[PDB]
Amino acid sequence: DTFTEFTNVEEAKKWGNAQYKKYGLSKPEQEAIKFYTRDASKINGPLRANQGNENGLPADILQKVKLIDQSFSKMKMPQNIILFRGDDPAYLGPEFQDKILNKDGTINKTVFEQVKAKFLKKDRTEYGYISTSLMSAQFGGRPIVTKFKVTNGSKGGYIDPISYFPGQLEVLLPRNNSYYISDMQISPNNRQIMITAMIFK
Repeated sequence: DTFTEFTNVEEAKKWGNAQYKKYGLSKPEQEAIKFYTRDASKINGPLRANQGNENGLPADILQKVKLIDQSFSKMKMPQNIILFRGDDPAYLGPEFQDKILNKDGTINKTVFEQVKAKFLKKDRTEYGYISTSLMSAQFGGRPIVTKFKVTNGSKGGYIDPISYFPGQLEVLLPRNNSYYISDMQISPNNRQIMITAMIFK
C-alpha cells in the first residue's frame, strides 16, 4: 500500500487528530509525554547515558520512561505513513560531525561516501525515542533530514494535542527502535543529506 505523506497542515492535523482520539492515554502517560516534548533531552539523554537500561535511570526518569513505553500499547499507526525528522551532523558520530560539512557549507562529497559506507543499507538503533513530524517543511534548512517510512501497525502515535509545543505535528516512536537506512543522498542544493529509513514495527 502507498505510504501517506501529508501535503498540508490541515490534512495532517485531521489525520493525526482522528488517531489520537482513539488512544485513551492515561493522565500520567500524557504528562510523561508532555514532559518529554518540553525538552526531549531530559529523557533521551538519560536513556543514552544508560545505554537503554531503564534500570540505571534516576527513579523519576525511570517512572516517566515506563509510562512513555507503556503508552505505545495504545498508539499504533493505522496506515503506512511518511514521517520526518531534522538533524545536525552530530547524528553521524564524532568521526564525521566536523568533517561532513565543507567550510562553504556544502556536504563534503568524499566524506559522504564514507558516511554511506558506515550507515547506508544498515540498521541503526537509538536509545532515545524518535521524535518525528507529519510534515517536512520545517526541516528545509537542517543539515540532515530523514524521511521515515513506517508501516501500518508499527508503534507510534500523534502527540500534538498533548505537546508542550503544539503545531509541531509530532509523531513519537519508541526507544530502542531499529530502523533500516535504505537511501542516503546529497540534496540538490548540496547543503543537506537526505536519508530514507524504514520501520516495520
